[PDB]
Amino acid sequence: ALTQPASVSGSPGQSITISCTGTSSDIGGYNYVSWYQQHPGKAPELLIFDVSNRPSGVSNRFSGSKSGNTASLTISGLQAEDEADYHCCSYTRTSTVIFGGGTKLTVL
Amino acid sequence: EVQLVESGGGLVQPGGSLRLSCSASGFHFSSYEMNWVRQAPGKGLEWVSYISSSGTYIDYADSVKGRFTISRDNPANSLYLQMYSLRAEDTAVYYCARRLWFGELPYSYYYGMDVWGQGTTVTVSSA
Amino acid sequence: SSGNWHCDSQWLGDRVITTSTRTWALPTYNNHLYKQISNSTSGGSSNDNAYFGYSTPWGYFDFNRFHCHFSPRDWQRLINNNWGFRPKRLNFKLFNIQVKEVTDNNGVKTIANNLTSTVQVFTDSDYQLPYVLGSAHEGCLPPFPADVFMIPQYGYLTLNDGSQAVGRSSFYCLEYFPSQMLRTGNNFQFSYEFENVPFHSSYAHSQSLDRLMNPLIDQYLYYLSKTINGSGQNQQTLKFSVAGPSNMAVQGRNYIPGPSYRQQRVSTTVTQNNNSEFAWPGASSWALNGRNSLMNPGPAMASHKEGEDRFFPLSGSLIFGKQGTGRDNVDADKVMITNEEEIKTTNPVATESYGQVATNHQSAQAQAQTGWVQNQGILPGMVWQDRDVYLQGPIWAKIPHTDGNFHPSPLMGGFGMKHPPPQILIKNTPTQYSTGQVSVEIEWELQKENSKRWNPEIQYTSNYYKSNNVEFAVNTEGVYSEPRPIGTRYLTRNL
Amino acid sequence: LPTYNNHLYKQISNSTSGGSSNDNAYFGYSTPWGYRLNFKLFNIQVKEVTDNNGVKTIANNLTSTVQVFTDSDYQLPYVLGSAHEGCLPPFPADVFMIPQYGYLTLNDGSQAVGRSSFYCLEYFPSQMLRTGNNFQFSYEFENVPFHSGPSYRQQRVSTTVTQNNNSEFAWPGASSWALNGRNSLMNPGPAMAPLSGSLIFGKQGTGRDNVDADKVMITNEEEIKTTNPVATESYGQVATNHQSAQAQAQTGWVQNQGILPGMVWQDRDVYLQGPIWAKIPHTDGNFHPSPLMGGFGMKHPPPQILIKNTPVPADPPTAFNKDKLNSFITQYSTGQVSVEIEWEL
Amino acid sequence: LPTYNNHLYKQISNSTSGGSSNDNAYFGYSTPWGYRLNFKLFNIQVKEVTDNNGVKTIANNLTSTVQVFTDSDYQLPYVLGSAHEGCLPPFPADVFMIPQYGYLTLNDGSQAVGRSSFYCLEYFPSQMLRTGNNFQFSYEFENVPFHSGPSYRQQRVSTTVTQNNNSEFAWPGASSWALNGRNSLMNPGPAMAPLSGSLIFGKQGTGRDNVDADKVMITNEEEIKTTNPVATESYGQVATNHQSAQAQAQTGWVQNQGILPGMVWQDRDVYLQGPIWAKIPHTDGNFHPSPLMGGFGMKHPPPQILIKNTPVPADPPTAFNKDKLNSFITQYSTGQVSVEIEWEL
Amino acid sequence: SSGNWHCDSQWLGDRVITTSTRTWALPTYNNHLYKQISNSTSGGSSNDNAYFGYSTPWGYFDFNRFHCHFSPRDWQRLINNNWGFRPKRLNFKLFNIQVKEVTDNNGVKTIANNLTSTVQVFTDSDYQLPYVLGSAHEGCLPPFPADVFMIPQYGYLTLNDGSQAVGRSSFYCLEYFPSQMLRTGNNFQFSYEFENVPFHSSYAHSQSLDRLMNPLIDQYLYYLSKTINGSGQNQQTLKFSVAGPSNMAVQGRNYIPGPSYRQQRVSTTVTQNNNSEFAWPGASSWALNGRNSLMNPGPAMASHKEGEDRFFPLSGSLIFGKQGTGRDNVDADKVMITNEEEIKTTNPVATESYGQVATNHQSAQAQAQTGWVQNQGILPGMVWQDRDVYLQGPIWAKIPHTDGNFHPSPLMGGFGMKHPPPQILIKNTPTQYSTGQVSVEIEWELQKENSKRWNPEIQYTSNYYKSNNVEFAVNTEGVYSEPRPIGTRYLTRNL
Repeated sequence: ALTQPASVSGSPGQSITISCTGTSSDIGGYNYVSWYQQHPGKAPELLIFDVSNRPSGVSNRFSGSKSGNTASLTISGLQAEDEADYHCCSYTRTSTVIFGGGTKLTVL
Repeated sequence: EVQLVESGGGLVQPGGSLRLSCSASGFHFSSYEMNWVRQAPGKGLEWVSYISSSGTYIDYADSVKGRFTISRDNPANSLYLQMYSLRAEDTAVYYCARRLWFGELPYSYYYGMDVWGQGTTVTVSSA
Repeated sequence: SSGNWHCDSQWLGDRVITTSTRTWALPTYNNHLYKQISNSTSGGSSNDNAYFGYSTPWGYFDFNRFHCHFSPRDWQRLINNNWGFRPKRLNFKLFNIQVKEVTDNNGVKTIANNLTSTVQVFTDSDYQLPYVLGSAHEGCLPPFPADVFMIPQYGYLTLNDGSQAVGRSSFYCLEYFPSQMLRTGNNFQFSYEFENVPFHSSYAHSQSLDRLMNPLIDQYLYYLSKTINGSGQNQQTLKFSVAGPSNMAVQGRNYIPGPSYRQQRVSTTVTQNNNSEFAWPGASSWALNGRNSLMNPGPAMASHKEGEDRFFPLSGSLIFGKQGTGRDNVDADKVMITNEEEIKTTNPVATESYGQVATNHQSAQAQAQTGWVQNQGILPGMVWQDRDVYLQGPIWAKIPHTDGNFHPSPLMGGFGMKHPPPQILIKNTPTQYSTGQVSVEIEWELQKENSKRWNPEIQYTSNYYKSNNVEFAVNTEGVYSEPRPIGTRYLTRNL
Repeated sequence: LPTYNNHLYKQISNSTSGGSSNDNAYFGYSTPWGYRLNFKLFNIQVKEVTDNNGVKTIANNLTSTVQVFTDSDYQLPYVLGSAHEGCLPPFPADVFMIPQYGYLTLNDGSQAVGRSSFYCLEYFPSQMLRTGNNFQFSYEFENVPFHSGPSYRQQRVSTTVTQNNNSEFAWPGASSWALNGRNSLMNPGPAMAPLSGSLIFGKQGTGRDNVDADKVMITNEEEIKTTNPVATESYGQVATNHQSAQAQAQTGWVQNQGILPGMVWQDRDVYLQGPIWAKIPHTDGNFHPSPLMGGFGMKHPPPQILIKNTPVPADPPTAFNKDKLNSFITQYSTGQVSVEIEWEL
Repeated sequence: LPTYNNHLYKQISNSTSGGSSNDNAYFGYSTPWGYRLNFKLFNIQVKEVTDNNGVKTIANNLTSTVQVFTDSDYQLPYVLGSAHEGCLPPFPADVFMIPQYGYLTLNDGSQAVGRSSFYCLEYFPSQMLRTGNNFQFSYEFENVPFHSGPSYRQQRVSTTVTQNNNSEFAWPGASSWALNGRNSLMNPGPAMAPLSGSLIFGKQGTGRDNVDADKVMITNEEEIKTTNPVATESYGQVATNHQSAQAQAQTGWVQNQGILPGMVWQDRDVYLQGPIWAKIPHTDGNFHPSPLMGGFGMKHPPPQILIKNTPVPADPPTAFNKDKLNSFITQYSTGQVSVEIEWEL
Repeated sequence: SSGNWHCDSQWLGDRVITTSTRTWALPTYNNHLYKQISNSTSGGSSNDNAYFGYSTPWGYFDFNRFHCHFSPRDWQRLINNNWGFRPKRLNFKLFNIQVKEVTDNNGVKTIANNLTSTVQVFTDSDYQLPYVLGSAHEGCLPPFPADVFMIPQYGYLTLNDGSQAVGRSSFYCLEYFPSQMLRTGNNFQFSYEFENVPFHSSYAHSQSLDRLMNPLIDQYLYYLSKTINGSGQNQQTLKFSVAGPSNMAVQGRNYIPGPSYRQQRVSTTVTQNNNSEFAWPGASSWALNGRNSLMNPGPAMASHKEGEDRFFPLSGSLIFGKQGTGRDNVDADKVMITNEEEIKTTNPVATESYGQVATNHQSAQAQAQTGWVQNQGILPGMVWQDRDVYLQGPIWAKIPHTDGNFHPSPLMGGFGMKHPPPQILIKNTPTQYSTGQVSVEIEWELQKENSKRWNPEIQYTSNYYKSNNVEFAVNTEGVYSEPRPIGTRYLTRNL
């Protein structure tokens, strides 16, 4: 699957970045990734689709990047709302999707 | 006003069977794919299966593969996941989700899942 | 058969000529009587709700809504290709008037033709009646021509003290106007000319007011930047910097966005809203002579900020309803809520402040106090977009005769006028009803797209969806339903 | 007139320039183009630069060309109204550089929205000029009124530093209007007899950053103080309730006022370093279109004039290659610029 | 001319017929309208029907109207080339029923792609006829050939049953053409000397279903066989390989052969039971437009003529209700219908 | 100056005027020579790839692709509001010619104006040379006007047996044709009139070929429903039934779908494809004079059945490629695959059989036997649609001059012409190169949209979601790009 950290923390006001690393079939070769925030007991909400593309409902502060063989979500201007568990999703070579362990964001 | 709400089922015995159903309201259901993903209580999301709008392509991630089926009734706007030979390895909140679509002509694909179901809890336990 | 059926619209150059013809039926209202109506008959349990008026036997026609004159395909041709439009000429026909007599024998009833009976129709070109077409009332000609509709009963209101009348209150007998009488062989028509109005903009700016600047070049104006040299005591200073594209907020500008009168914010996700009841307490209103009035839809403003769909102004936007939607306390899903997202370039956001000002003078001991501006009237050098018309919306209103006004363009959209299309009043000449045909025509002058934009636009497009039934079409039972509100602003211009 | 961006149009955004904050965020494109009434452009001299080894040898270029077009339908973004640098110099003998063209379109964050546009100025017709060719046009202004109340309050700032409060109130106390989630400073603001209230020109030699107060020329409008409210003053008082036996008469301050019937006001004053005209945005409604930095407003202002040095391709390889050509002869050009602006008193 | 669908446009589909086969699935609508060349419609009558208890009462209604238009722009869908019942009858004294108009559109299964179209016939201008009004128009025919080889093999079935196979081969044995994956029986097919390729008419009074051979008239196209191929015989033979010292020659049968330069053929023979004209589907290209069911294929065939009873409501209520009026006086109309066609010999 | 800069489009009634001005740079090819070229130099390891011919020093101009003449916007404008288009006039101007001469001493070259050099440029209007424009080769003017391009090198191929020539081969000398010679004060203009061509069909049929019927009525025609009564011996019988809305498979239809040549089926999910190298062996291919050659793209056929988008016909598509795509063995998502599915109503699917036919004659001892029809050419009564034209595709191709042809429209789509726009050859005069300007103009005639359709159309639109770059626009580095292939079939007509 896609390996991403167990947790990340940041102080309010400053931009932080989560990464998820995958094999050349998952990410390195194909440009499929996408990012989801989730709150406990709520259905996930999409943030970023494709690499950098973003849906209309989602806020400004969320962006995305692919440095190759890796994918990263950059959150800007942390608030109290931004606390959630961020997930990494990328359709594979065989067109079957895979996720990663989820990463909790703790705003101090 | 886009609403995915699934009834599904609760506690069930190992080795038994279960039928999860979903209800798509507010959006055209026949165009989109649909996904079943599951979140085990302490662990992250895992994608069980997906079904195409026409039903031509139905693919299963191989954990389940062979033990579940997936069906969708377009006039009834309802997705179905029926499962047999349940294990404890399957206990999760199951989500009814659909993938991104933008209403264009064929050969256009978008990667990500636009709208999500609020979930149904499935407990497969012997005791 | 004194007239024929005319419906289709033709597009010629910078003009659109659309025609709709409808089949109508008129009942007998108030038992051929005038009846004074007050609230005390309905109970009028509040003073904001008090009224005094007269329910009259007369009927009237209202074509004031757009989808009367445009098919959802011909609304597309308009909005995709055109920057502006506005009405020029009107033509109104009333023909094939057929009066029937309803015979009641025991419980069953037979109905027959009554030949000598006449129908009276008079239209007011001196505007001596109260003009009720401007409140976007129900009873307009149906959107789908194959439906047959029932003419609404005429009525009006006038002054009151509480629910009782006053010495200045009025009474109008429409009988005292001259009218025409028509038997089964008579038709009625008259032609109209709209007064000069501005083109209704149907485009979205390709720039925002605050970004008009050139990204490559410093301004030659300077702004105050550092008022302190750092941390310490008696550190005051005055430092000045150039306005430049690295810092674009502080630059000087020639124009500033439209006016605002704030609204409360309501979320589509019910769990986020407060548990209290703010529908009436929360709403922003305006008090006239002890009677409050909900501010609806209100001044033209954006509906929500960027990346925040789930919110809508409580009383800031027009709300329609889907076919089959009941009258009272329907679910949120049933109603369709329009949003102003296009005008967010030059117009302030409804749920947000206009801005800030300073409330004091600073000195050695007195910090700068700023406070929020909730409502801001017109200042010199404001620019604002009016509200967008919808396929379902009102076309014109009548500008209340007064000493003064500012920008008479009405708040629910469309074109303000001092002499709108005149009201058209009708009755059964005194168990009798009458049917007929009505073909209304309007002519629209167009403003074509001159834009040099390189990349493709944003168009109103039907999705490639495959569903149970086609959109903007009848379902199995024969019900014709409109699934969405369609705004006029898609193409872009520079600001 | 240098040669900008290697003859490329390049997307520029907030992220490209470092992305400091949301308020200052932008998205746009940059161009190789640079930018009664009368205008003439002549004496075209096209000068190729050649660097052989380490020294620069500047020669004429005879065949090479220059392009110009006026935008008389106002189809491109109008940048001439923002008080940018690069205006003709006040001293008639100076040789001025032509500033680059680029524009801002719709942006969300540093990203581009669906309605964000892109303009290729190559997609305009334009007049090509060799060394002996010239260009001119005559513009006729629309009729505006001769050059010679409501208030939105400004903070009061003093030139004596001791008087000002010892805190950083440059942006915290600044008047600003909020438009779609971004605070724009209120500058200079509605004309009143002020932290952001008055136009500030920098003196000759005064730099880009953090210059002292004696190095900038601060205009004042106090000449209007007979018809207008002061910039930092409350417009008045209003009654905040009803009197009665136990209810006193109660007043509160008007920190901002709009128009009323019965008001009169005078505008901000033109200056000799200041702007002449500005464009009135295209909008369904506006009030008192006269621009807020001073001068005359117009709905068809003096058109922009756009000019570039047409690229001269460098030697290419002998075997066909489908890519565009990236290698070009270093080049520039110059000449004369004459303009005639009539005035009526 | 009865009143169809109670003055309603109604979506119809495959599941609304009960459906259950994919090759049979369809989606579309049904309309309240019914449907040199000269034409006149005159002496109209409006017959209103009341029922007191159970006795019906036919009453003259002189005041009522009837609607008609013709579609000369071919803007509406065109069903007239499909051999439908409801034409002017063979026997000149017969009185006939005006058939219903409705049109199929695109589907996938019983649902509708976003490309499906919905036409509202109320949206043309139409001429409304009372009892004294007449309606008349002419139509000129475009240049068409005076009415007087490739093969796609048909399966052979015998009218002597002991000659036929002892199995159900009606559908499994037939030549079909799949279009978008829906198997379509090939009928009548290309003109040939025929399990699914022969026009078959019913004898007077014949039932709808499971009728036997004696009840229907099975035509045969043997007359055109001189210059055409046998429907039950392979077009010919070909070589399947190369002979050698080690390889005997081999052959194979030609079940179907497209056009080749220099083919001559006869078209299908037309009957007084069969159709006259068809509409060529507007397309980039076609070959030999002559309709496989015979007659004159045209780009602008004779217009469609659409007609309905103008709805007159029953007594509306006494206070206004925005709902449309669903209660209508029972009614149906009749009159005189005269078609006149000039012919060339 | 010898010419001005004109780029824009004018929209007048049914006419479109497309004005493009590009700037070219032409080097010297073949060191001023003619050269034999053959397979054996490059290694010629295939009999299908064996060629013989000559590469000439000249260049040529090619505008034969659409993105030259139409901005992405004006393409969108054309597709949404029109039912067809076609070229009328052609106007071409060559001006501002320059010739640079190269001198390189050791490391660094110095390029200086040579004023007296001449440029040889002529147009062949009698089509005496080999005409390579209809082959969809590279070297056409760049889509984006600011980009400068390298004029292609001309060359041609004559007959061969393997690498070796034959006596009926030809050698054409581009020096033999009279050619105007241009210096830096000269400009070359000619005009051209397009021959009669059919309007390109740019609409998707609303109804399919088999649903032309009326759903409400039976046909008077009869079909064979039952060949046996039940289970057992001697059940032979003949039963018949009306063809009706119950069973629509069998109704007699005037028209039948067009030709087919079956293509192999490839899935864009690589794990549904067979684990073998079937790319060359599997694909359809036509043979000529012993040389095999692929069938590409082939007859115009729908790409896939309705609802199956991961399949594309192996060789039967127009596969463009994204900006930056490599030359060789690029991954499947580096390329763009067009689909013709809009025609699927009239035309068979490319990966499916056109139908079946009956092989034998049934008897008591034989079952009726049928077989798959793989390739079915024209039969009388067929209707079909041609292949679509894309913003990135060819415009025209030259109809080979031959005894005869059927449906001259070219199989890669566009407008076939017996006298297409002529070739324009150019060269430097015999280390030096030229640079100059080109302004080409075409006048296009339009077919206006007539539809009465009630519910709104599918339009082309730019999708509404935030993205890093605006589509059909430069990136940050300056590289223009075209995100996807835009066909023209959007509006709809009846069949």
